Amino acid sequence: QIARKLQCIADQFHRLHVQ
Amino acid sequence: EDELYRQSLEIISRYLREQATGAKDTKSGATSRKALETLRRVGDGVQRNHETAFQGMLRKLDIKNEDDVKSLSRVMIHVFSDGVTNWGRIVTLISFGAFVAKHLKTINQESCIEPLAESITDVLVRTKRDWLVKQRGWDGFVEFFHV
Repeated sequence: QIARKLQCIADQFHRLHVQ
Repeated sequence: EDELYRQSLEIISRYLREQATGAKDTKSGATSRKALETLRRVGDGVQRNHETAFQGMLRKLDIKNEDDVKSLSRVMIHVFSDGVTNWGRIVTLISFGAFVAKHLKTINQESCIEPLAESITDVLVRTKRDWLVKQRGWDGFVEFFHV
């Protein structure tokens, strides 16, 4: 699903950028 | 009458249009300026890292005209259906929006970019206003992603 994928991407984005 | 909507639309529409055209636009300036710069840095990064997934999503959506925009509107609402709102989800939606705007430019539907920006702004300002206000709007957006 598209909405679920966007959610997943948003999660990866945060974990990659948290400092 | 709605300053938060106007500013949000200005930021999102400008980003989507310059991503599509490849040129910045000439025509609350302080906050909006910094937000746009931030959006360029962060949003371009999302599109780079997730270009393959974005492509797949686009194809499944099948956007050919203005009425197809509602299908993205329904998708975007669904993103926040779990009751969770954060800047990560917001930038991701705006980034996918820029990706779609590029697609609209390639298929000669450039006139669909504004309604695209308005639908994205509708989801964020109209349904998440309280949260946005709590983050001090786009000032908080700038601070959250400051590096």
